[PDB]
Formats: sequence, structure tokens, C-alpha cells
Amino acid sequence: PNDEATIKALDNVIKQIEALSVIVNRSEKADDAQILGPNTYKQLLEHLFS
Amino acid sequence: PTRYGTSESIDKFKIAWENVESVLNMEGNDFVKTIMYAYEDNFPKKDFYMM
Repeated sequence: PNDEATIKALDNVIKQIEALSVIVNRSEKADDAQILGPNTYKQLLEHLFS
Repeated sequence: PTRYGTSESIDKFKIAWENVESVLNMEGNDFVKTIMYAYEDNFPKKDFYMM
């Protein structure tokens, strides 16, 4: 058996497993809420007499 | 022995086959590599790995 090939295989395996183990998942999604800007009532016309 | 022996999904086979493919391109193993790639259909990779 050639003893160089197995060293390369071991190195590749170690690199792959440790690269796959450094990835961390962390999301920063915001909320689905609203803002609710200011507002005022609008009056409707009417008629008056006495 | 344990931990995914003969009862594994097919999707796990690629990871195992990667090492064999890497070894089979080591500048001096061309005979077996060529014989494999020429007659893959009659002798599939799964039985070669088992042997």
C-alpha cells in the first residue's frame, strides 16, 4: 500500500468535517407590526334652523 | 460496525464514494480507474464498495 494517499484522504476528511462544523445559523427577521401614524376626525356638513 | 451499516439511504453513499474517487486519482492507479469508468453499467459502484 502507498502510505501517501491515506494521509491525503485523512486530511481531506478532517478539512471537510471541520468546515461543516463552523457554520452557524442566525437570522435577523423583523416583526410584522405597523407604524400607526397620526390622524384626525373629519366632520360632515349639516343644516340648522329654529 | 454500527451507525449506518448496510441499512442506509442512497443519499449517504456519495460521501463515502468521495474518498474512493479521491484515492483513485493518485497518479499511478490509472488502470483500475479506467477499467471502472469503462464498464460501470455492468459492475455498479455499490457492489464494488461492498467488496
